[PDB]
Amino acid sequence: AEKIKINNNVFIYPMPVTLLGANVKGKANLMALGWVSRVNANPPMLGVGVNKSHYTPEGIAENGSFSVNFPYSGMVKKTDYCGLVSGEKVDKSGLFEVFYGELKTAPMIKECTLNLECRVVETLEFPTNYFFVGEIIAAYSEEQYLIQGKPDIKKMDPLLLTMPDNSYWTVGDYAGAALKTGKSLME
Amino acid sequence: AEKIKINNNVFIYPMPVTLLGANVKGKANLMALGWVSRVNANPPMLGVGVNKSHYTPEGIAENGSFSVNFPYSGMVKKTDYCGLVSGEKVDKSGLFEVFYGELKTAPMIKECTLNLECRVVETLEFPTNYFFVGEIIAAYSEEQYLIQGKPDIKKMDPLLLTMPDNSYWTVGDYAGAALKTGKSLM
Ligand SMILES: Cc1cc2nc3c(=O)[nH]c(=O)nc-3n(C[C@H](O)[C@H](O)[C@H](O)COP(=O)(O)O)c2cc1C
Ligand SMILES: Cc1cc2nc3c(=O)[nH]c(=O)nc-3n(C[C@H](O)[C@H](O)[C@H](O)COP(=O)(O)O)c2cc1C
Repeated sequence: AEKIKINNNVFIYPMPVTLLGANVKGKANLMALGWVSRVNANPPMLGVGVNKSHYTPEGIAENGSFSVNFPYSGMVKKTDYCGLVSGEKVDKSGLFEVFYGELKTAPMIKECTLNLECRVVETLEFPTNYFFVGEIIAAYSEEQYLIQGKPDIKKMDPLLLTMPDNSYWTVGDYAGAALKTGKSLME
Repeated sequence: AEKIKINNNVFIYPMPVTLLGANVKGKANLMALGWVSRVNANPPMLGVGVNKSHYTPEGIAENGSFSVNFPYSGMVKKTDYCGLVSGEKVDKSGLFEVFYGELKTAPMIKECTLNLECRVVETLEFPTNYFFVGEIIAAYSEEQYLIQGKPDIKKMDPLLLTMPDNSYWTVGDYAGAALKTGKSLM
């Protein structure tokens, strides 16, 4: 099969599905977020991609903090709703049970399986988006999501996202041991 | 029940599974990469998070270019191999069939399902990792991975990753229409 040139506007296959929390004018906001990735190993840093058109960036700029929150699959609707409406027009502070942590100002979602509380280290600006690089200063889960002290993805049952087809997916079958199977081909 | 604090070195659940391609000293190199995200809508830009201890950043730094390649699930072994061995000591240029694009500087993998050829726009440095921001200037797939010229993830069959438990996963079942199912709560 020959290689075909396609539209340059391609998204990652798949994206994760997260809820991004920020205080904006003292009130908790949440937006749906798929543009999240680790950036730095030590200290542990992630980055978050946010359109300049959204309400959320004002809050992240104000507070220098944000959270990354992982819903389970049964929260699909509330999650999607947070990616359909803006905090500019619609109060999203009441949709979830909100808790705060050490940074005081990054609102986190009680119902989410995992919450990463982040301190803005650097705000990167690109033509249509900010990418807020944050240090993970505290991480929260619950015992029922952990195996040997660490998050277990099957317990979490997180969502996945694909655009512009606009689909949600869940995690499928185990597919091998990472940093392991490749050793089979070594030396 | 109650929230409990766990260790701060937390990865995204799950990560994507990608092969990062660069020329180093005129020779193709590939590493496994889960630290990638889109960073700008228009023009299309992604960012890649790369340890300073790796061989690949030397190549991206030389060339001002790199590629992002999506293996399908049957490629797990060679993919993990690329995440274990460094081009510093082990030549990885022959592991896969390599093709180049418009830039002629960023090596892409024929066997992969989707190849993104990227021009570095901005390079950031953090204490242990570079963060290279690239513009997607060319994107390559095959008819067999496409619906109306658009990648279909089930045809692609890409790998997912979780760490530090170090598990690969594939994609599961359709779970709803994004930017749609949530319309009910309005
Ligand atoms: C599943 C999903 C993922 C999304 N991911 C992002 C993203 O990564 N970055 C972004 O800027 N917008 C993203 N959006 C769109 C925003 O969440 C949406 O416009 C939201 O209403 C912004 O909220 P706000 O105005 O209160 O900040 C996503 C939407 C959906 C439904
Ligand atoms: C599946 C998996 C994902 C990985 N993701 C990243 C990553 O996102 N960033 C990074 O710096 N290293 C990552 N690594 C580690 C590098 O891929 C690995 O150290 C590789 O051997 C580097 O090779 P190089 O020295 O030729 O660049 C990953 C490893 C595995 C197996």
